[PDB]
Amino acid sequence: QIHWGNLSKIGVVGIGSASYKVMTRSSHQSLVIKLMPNITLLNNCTRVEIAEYRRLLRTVLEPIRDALNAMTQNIRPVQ
Amino acid sequence: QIHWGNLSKIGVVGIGSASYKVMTRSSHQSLVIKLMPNITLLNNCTRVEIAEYRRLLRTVLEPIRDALNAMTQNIRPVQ
Amino acid sequence: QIHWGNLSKIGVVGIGSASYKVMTRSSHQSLVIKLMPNITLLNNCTRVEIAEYRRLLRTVLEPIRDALNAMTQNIRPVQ
Amino acid sequence: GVVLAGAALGVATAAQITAGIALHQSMLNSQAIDNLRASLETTNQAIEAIRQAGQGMILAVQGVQDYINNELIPSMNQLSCDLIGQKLGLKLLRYYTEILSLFGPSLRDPISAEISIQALSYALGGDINKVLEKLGYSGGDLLGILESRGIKARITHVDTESYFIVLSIAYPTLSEIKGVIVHRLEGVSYNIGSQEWYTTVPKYVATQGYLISNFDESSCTFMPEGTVCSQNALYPMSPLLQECLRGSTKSCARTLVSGSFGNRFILSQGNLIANCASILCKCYTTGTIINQDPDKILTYIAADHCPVVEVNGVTIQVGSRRYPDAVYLHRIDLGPPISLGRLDVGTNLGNAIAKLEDAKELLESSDQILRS
Amino acid sequence: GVVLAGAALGVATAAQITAGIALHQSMLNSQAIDNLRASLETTNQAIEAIRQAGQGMILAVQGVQDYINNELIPSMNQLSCDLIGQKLGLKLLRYYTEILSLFGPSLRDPISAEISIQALSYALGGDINKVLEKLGYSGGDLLGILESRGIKARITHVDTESYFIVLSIAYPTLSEIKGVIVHRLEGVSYNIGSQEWYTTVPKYVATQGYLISNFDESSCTFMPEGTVCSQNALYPMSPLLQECLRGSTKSCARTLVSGSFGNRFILSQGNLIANCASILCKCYTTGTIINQDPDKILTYIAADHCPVVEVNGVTIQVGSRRYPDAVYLHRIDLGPPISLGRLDVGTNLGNAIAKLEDAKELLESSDQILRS
Amino acid sequence: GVVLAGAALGVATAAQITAGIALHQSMLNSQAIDNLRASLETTNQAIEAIRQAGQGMILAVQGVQDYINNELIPSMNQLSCDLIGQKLGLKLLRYYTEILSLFGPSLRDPISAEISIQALSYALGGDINKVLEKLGYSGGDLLGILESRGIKARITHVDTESYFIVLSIAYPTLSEIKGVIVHRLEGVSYNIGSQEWYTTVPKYVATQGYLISNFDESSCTFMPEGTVCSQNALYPMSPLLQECLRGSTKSCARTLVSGSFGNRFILSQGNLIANCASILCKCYTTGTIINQDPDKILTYIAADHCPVVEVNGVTIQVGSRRYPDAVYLHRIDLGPPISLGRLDVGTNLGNAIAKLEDAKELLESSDQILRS
Ligand SMILES: *[C@@H]1O[C@H](CO)[C@@H](O[C@@H]2O[C@H](CO)[C@@H](O[C@@H]3O[C@H](CO[C@H]4O[C@H](CO)[C@@H](O)[C@H](O)[C@@H]4O)[C@@H](O)[C@H](O[C@H]4O[C@H](CO)[C@@H](O)[C@H](O)[C@@H]4O)[C@@H]3O)[C@H](O)[C@H]2NC(C)=O)[C@H](O)[C@H]1NC(C)=O
Ligand SMILES: *[C@@H]1O[C@H](CO)[C@@H](O[C@@H]2O[C@H](CO)[C@@H](O[C@@H]3O[C@H](CO[C@H]4O[C@H](CO)[C@@H](O)[C@H](O)[C@@H]4O)[C@@H](O)[C@H](O[C@H]4O[C@H](CO)[C@@H](O)[C@H](O)[C@@H]4O)[C@@H]3O)[C@H](O)[C@H]2NC(C)=O)[C@H](O)[C@H]1NC(C)=O
Ligand SMILES: *[C@@H]1O[C@H](CO)[C@@H](O[C@@H]2O[C@H](CO)[C@@H](O[C@@H]3O[C@H](CO)[C@@H](O)[C@H](O)[C@@H]3O)[C@H](O)[C@H]2NC(C)=O)[C@H](O)[C@H]1NC(C)=O
Ligand SMILES: *[C@@H]1O[C@H](CO)[C@@H](O[C@@H]2O[C@H](CO)[C@@H](O[C@@H]3O[C@H](CO)[C@@H](O)[C@H](O)[C@@H]3O)[C@H](O)[C@H]2NC(C)=O)[C@H](O)[C@H]1NC(C)=O
Ligand SMILES: *[C@@H]1O[C@H](CO)[C@@H](O[C@@H]2O[C@H](CO)[C@@H](O[C@@H]3O[C@H](CO)[C@@H](O)[C@H](O)[C@@H]3O)[C@H](O)[C@H]2NC(C)=O)[C@H](O)[C@H]1NC(C)=O
Ligand SMILES: *[C@@H]1O[C@H](CO)[C@@H](O[C@@H]2O[C@H](CO)[C@@H](O[C@@H]3O[C@H](CO)[C@@H](O)[C@H](O)[C@@H]3O)[C@H](O)[C@H]2NC(C)=O)[C@H](O)[C@H]1NC(C)=O
Ligand SMILES: *[C@@H]1O[C@H](CO)[C@@H](O)[C@H](O)[C@H]1NC(C)=O
Ligand SMILES: *[C@@H]1O[C@H](CO)[C@@H](O)[C@H](O)[C@H]1NC(C)=O
Ligand SMILES: *[C@@H]1O[C@H](CO)[C@@H](O)[C@H](O)[C@H]1NC(C)=O
Repeated sequence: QIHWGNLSKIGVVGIGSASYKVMTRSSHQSLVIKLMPNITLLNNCTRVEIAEYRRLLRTVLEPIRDALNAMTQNIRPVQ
Repeated sequence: QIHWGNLSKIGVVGIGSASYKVMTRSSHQSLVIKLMPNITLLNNCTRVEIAEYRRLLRTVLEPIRDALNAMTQNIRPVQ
Repeated sequence: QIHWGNLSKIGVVGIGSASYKVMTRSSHQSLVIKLMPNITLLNNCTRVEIAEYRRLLRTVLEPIRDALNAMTQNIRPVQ
Repeated sequence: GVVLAGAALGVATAAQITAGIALHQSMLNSQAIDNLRASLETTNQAIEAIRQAGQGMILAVQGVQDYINNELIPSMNQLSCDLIGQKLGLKLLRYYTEILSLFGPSLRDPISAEISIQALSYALGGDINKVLEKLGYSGGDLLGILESRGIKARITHVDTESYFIVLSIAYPTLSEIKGVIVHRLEGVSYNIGSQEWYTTVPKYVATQGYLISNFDESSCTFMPEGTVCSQNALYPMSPLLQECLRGSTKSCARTLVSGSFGNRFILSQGNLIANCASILCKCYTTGTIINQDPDKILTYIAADHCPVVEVNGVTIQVGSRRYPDAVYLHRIDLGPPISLGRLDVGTNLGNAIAKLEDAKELLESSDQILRS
Repeated sequence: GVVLAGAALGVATAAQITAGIALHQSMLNSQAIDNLRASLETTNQAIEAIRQAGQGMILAVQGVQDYINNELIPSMNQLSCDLIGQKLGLKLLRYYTEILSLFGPSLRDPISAEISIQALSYALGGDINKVLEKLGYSGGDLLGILESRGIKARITHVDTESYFIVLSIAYPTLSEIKGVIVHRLEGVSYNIGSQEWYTTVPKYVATQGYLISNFDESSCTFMPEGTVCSQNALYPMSPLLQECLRGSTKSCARTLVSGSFGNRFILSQGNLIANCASILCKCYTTGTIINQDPDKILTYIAADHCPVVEVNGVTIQVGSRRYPDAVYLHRIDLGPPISLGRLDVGTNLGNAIAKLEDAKELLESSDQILRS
Repeated sequence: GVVLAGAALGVATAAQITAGIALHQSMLNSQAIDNLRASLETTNQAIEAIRQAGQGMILAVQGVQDYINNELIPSMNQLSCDLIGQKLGLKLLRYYTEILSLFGPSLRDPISAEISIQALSYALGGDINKVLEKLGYSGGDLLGILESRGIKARITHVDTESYFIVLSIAYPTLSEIKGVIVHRLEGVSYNIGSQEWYTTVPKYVATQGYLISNFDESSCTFMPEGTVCSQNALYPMSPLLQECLRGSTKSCARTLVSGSFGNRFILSQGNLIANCASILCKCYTTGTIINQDPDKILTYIAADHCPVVEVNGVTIQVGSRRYPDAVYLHRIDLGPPISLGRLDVGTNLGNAIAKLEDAKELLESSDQILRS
């Protein structure tokens, strides 16, 4: 119920209209991030770098796994 | 006419002044983004990758070209 | 003294409390950004590029050095 | 069917509860995780699909495998063992920095967090085009969905022993809300004497029948086939602002404009609406200057009195009359002048509340004075 | 002991004075600069410690040395001299761009500026993990300190002749402020008839005894051990908002919510607080629909009346009662309705100030009216 | 000379009109496009200048040609054909992502859009220094212009047949506005009893003779020779705030100060203005603590009473008196206390408007009261 006649008297006009569309998600897919590379053909030239890489990953992975396990333990079968 | 005397009684002081400069454009130059690389010395090793790249570029280039042509068709000689 | 009883009557609840921790600095370390790379094993292959790189660096380093020297000249021994 | 143990949980928001329960349906069971672990330890590609029995495929992405396969392995006989380790360590630490950026303490409530596919770009190897292709996400709505951050992922499993993260990703479908129209509003300044004013209205408004609502364009992409939003863009508009858009000109606030203002004319319905007191309007057909009467605030130019008009050094040919000739200022009720600066609002609100606090006793006795 | 010459300096803020005076204990003297310059020339590694005899260690970082050592030098025989120069020139120009971005005119007041270690990441070679390792910065607090940008660098010396910048970097230590609790506030909508309302409260508030203040979370990281902030997060709350949080419901503002709202129920202390007039609430134990009386605005669900409750398609088992049964609307004093949009605020404030201006003579003569 | 057909166009913004007319002047004609197309099919360099008869020079930029020339072609004889394709495909997909980011649906109106040269960095090959050099953009104003994002580009032609985009780019010239001075305002706190207060003023203000206006610094770079702005930085200041800056101290809003505050003293004209009730001020020359009288809100320290003064653990030598001795609180009119938080503003405005509409009948009937 926009009054375009009054609005144009103070310098307001419409310059375009469009429909409104929202998003709903029905199906889901699985995407896994493989954090450990295959280094078989590097003939153990990257032992020290990989070991430090795994050490750094645990400081991030462990808190998320704890948060995930905290909610999962409160979910029980309906019966 | 800032009153620095009364402003200092409530703890406001000026700590520096400068002139004001704005930008005006006199001439323009042309800059073309060449989206297709020269792959002549690469032989035929990149035929599949280039074809996918050109296909993806069209989904962006065509809407811009249509918007440009919409304006240009409304521009007529003053004659 | 948050009144949780009255806040819940209009739909406001507390969902977690935590302690507050701030930061203070006791000691400082030195970190020098070495802007000139060692190019000895590259022979004379990078003379032109290094000269242009040094020329560009001057336009940034000189204003900062002037600002640093302006403040230091006003610091005097207590005696 | 599962039940949430609220007493053990204690406190949880609606988003946490909904995301926690959905974790029972979107999470691979213990057998599928064990099967996934064995399959991951046999692949050497950056992007690869894992097929497991009668289940939807799991897309495995390794973030540094392209560099290992394309850069390090071919140079294995040429570079020393020490140099190979130094180059991979540089990429591993840079990959960790992006993992820490995305999944570290900056991530608030990982259970309920929804991460866009663009935020995952570095974790997926620096690009998402092949990931989208291998997931089957395509069509005519892909650009609109992708630009509004419609493709989102949820964390469903973190495996510390084998170092992988399982995400749940969905390609959304678009549904048009029936009867909702999003309007784009543009303004032209006007002059009251020597002062140039500008009506304050929202950039976008939404209507549904006779309802008028605000519209947030932050999560929306305006496509030629309709605006596409990944969140809810409609939020309520105050009654005073709704009065303005329904015709009450005295309910619309106005503000002063700077010296150099870009909106002093507009083309609307083939007619030119111009603040001819602040720009030079000239009729090109007859060569005469169009003067704005000081008792008018705007000029509406149509082909009846000026077929071709020069407005700002730009020559425009206008169509037939669609806006009536300008009315006098005394037939327009103008709204209150405001300043939209943050510190101008607080300065003026503080002055206003100080006056209300000084006259508190008189305002309390609103019935002891009227009934006297 | 040093003295600032204020008369010669003329004008300076407290931050410039404090940072300027600090640039006498943290700045290497003229002999240490000469030693550093000669020592820098002999190194060829990306990250190097200097060990200037009985002095604190200096960490030297060269931004493109890894590329030269790992990519260019090994391929010196294979590649032509012209190609080697072109490849290094690309990295040098990109490195210069980041130096200009960090230390150029966009840096306001270089002496007083504090630069985070993350902002220096590209200048340090694209990663900071190895720099942090060789500075000795480690521990359980590192993750929280790093994420809230607690590690700060300060410009100390710029050497134009040898092209290096000396920075002063410090690893902060954490300190609990005793008695300060940071509260996270969450809300649920409620219905007055058919309209759905929502109380406007801050996301975080801080208490110290009987004091209530606002909390700014912009520079804070919420760790399991506590909230870690790199700036001061406490700033005062207005008395009206403090009255709201102290029990006065009439002092709390409220807003209208949109059609799709995700805060229509919450789990608190084992009980479920649900709107139940804007969502469907059903008791799963008995199968009956929980109806919300129009004279009530909220529903508080406990095990005494419904051990297991289905809300919004989610089945939740609730504990014993810890919230009383909802009181009637006539027993609750509701606060003023507001709209939090910027343009809604300005439109309404302009209307309010116009009314105050149109009644200036009435309000400035309150003493005369009250006396008579 | 061209004319816009406004009847066919229907609706157009002033910015869209101006940009559309400028297309006729900045767009290469059909013959030049065909000549440019053939020239682009003979070059193999990342950056190349095209000479086209007696016309302007066109600079051609290819975004992945440095990688092909420096990385792929030299290793053509030592890598498999599939490997060469895989490596280039990684760069092509990443280049497409940046093209879509820049020229995709997120670009609202391509015709009137102005893209900065820094936003084009990846499309130009990852760096703009060589592009600027080959365009001839150099001088003493380059750093200020570049930092303000003053170098802009406009889309003028998109060629889908040969896959190239023509942009019109301009190097601006700086012009000083006569008589405009930009002032930087700095404040210190003061104590009224035990409460610490802070005057709320803009960070920057601009004056032109007797005119005072606000100053927006978002598009401005503060260079030693002046302030360089790429947009209009001047916008009006509300009359109440102009009253503050013109001497009316009662028109200046004030706010409470948190526990830790860094603006408790300042050096101005060689004198030290300090809140000595909130920090410790000691006269170093005499060893006497400087006490602030509770009937005074600030302390004005000059050499006539304390040649060398210690504040906040900093020793400062001050000059001759430039500020009078502090005046009593009862001779200063203070402004209204405000809170600048977004939610504090809405809460207090809602309370104020509720009071005004509870006295709607009283305020409207003010002439029947003043007459009686
Ligand atoms: C498009 O634009 C036009 C012009 O802006 C709008 O017309 C205005 O409409 C409003 C709302 O009706 C009018 O305001 C009302 O005017 C009535 C008549 O006022 C006479 O007396 C005053 C003297 O002070 C003259 O200035 C005026 O010209 C008239 O001669 C009053 O009766 C109203 O006051 C009372 O209204 C109702 C009573 O039922 C109650 O709310 C209160 O008692 C209130 O006091 C009110 O002031 C306004 O005058 C019109 N302006 C004009 C004609 O210039 C159109 O409404 C708008 N279109 C739409 C669809 O909204
Ligand atoms: C938790 O929440 C509850 C309910 O929200 C709060 O209870 C409210 O407390 C306030 C402050 O004590 C009460 O406000 C005062 O109530 C008095 C009640 O008297 C009658 O008022 C009308 C008259 O018919 C009836 O509707 C009402 O039921 C009472 O019979 C009023 O007299 C007061 O009026 C004030 O007016 C002006 C102030 O502008 C003064 O000049 C007057 O002297 C007087 O102070 C005032 O309104 C409020 O009524 C209570 N709400 C109820 C009972 O529903 C709790 O205080 C709160 N707990 C905490 C710890 O904060
Ligand atoms: C790292 O990558 C290597 C390859 O470079 C992986 O080894 C490969 O694993 C695959 C997957 O099982 C093997 O394919 C299988 O081969 C048998 C025939 O022997 C067939 O029955 C199966 O259907 C399947 O195709 C492949 O042979 C094997 N290749 C080699 C050279 O070993 C290896 O597992 C990875 N190692 C890790 C991640 O530690
Ligand atoms: C660039 O890098 C080279 C190395 O690639 C640097 O040369 C190195 O210089 C240092 C100090 O001058 C030498 O180390 C010293 O060696 C002597 C014994 O010769 C010893 O007494 C010292 O304790 C110290 O270890 C190092 O041997 C030398 N290396 C080589 C290969 O020459 C060079 O200085 C760097 N910078 C330039 C050229 O600007
Ligand atoms: C890709 O790049 C190659 C070069 O690597 C381009 O071939 C080059 O084409 C130009 C123009 O045709 C040749 O220059 C011309 O040379 C003649 C003398 O023969 C002279 O009359 C002209 O004024 C001009 O300088 C250039 O020699 C030629 N180079 C080679 C090695 O063939 C090729 O056109 C590009 N192909 C694409 C983009 O498809
Ligand atoms: C600089 O500051 C001083 C003091 O803050 C300003 O003096 C103030 O001037 C205003 C208006 O001239 C005075 O208000 C008037 O006061 C009288 C006396 O009651 C009354 O009849 C009027 O209705 C009105 O309220 C104000 O009292 C006065 N301040 C004090 C403390 O007496 C001075 O004007 C400022 N200078 C400039 C150039 O603005
Ligand atoms: C790593 O692999 C190599 C392959 O060359 C082989 O010696 C062995 O499996 C490992 N070597 C060491 C030293 O760990
Ligand atoms: C390129 O051509 C060769 C034969 O010349 C053949 O492998 C195929 O047609 C192409 N190969 C690739 C990898 O594209
Ligand atoms: C480097 O030295 C060689 C040998 O004299 C010379 O040919 C070349 O031009 C020099 N300069 C370079 C590569 O910049």
